[PDB]
Amino acid sequence: ERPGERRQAEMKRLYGDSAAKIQAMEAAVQLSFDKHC
Amino acid sequence: AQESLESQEQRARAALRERYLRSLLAMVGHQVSFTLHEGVRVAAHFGATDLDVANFYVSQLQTPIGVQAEALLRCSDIISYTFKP
Amino acid sequence: SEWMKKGPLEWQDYIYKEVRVTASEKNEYKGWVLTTDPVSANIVLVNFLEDGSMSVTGIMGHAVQTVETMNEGDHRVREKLMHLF
Repeated sequence: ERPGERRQAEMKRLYGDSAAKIQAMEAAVQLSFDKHC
Repeated sequence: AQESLESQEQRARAALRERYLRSLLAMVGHQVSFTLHEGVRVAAHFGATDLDVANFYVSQLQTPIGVQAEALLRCSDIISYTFKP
Repeated sequence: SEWMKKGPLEWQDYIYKEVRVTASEKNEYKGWVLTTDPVSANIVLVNFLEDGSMSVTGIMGHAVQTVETMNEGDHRVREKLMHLF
């Protein structure tokens, strides 16, 4: 089970070539939050 | 061979999302004011938002009744929010 | 509706325009479009205040009723929003 594959496909549908850039951004914003959320 | 319309849409989504995500990061370490239902105006210290749904995790939420040390303001509860970078 | 069914290139064309937004509970906003979150359709406006500072307001996409373009906005707007964060 690879529970994130559906999400990855949707991120590719939405963002195309930029999908990994946007994923990295969302990760980094999370970190900035999770630091002191 | 030209960039498709879909590829252009995807770049615009990514540009829009990047600008939005920067605006959320800009709220870290700031107060945020909210316009809620029934015309209620509150404000708090920003903590986080969810990145799927625009829920806000805040601290020292000031309401017309008192202060709540921690609060989750659900996206369905909010009409607008305002802050000063 | 209407705002929430726009596509990303349509949302993107509002960036740097001055708009009037009407929202739930007869809330009204005028400001310069910074971005639209493509996930939520949340609209993010920037206001240039009289004291020279800037505020940023997010309107929940589900609360938006109408968005009317008021002015097109010049290169100084672009520079201001560029140095916002």
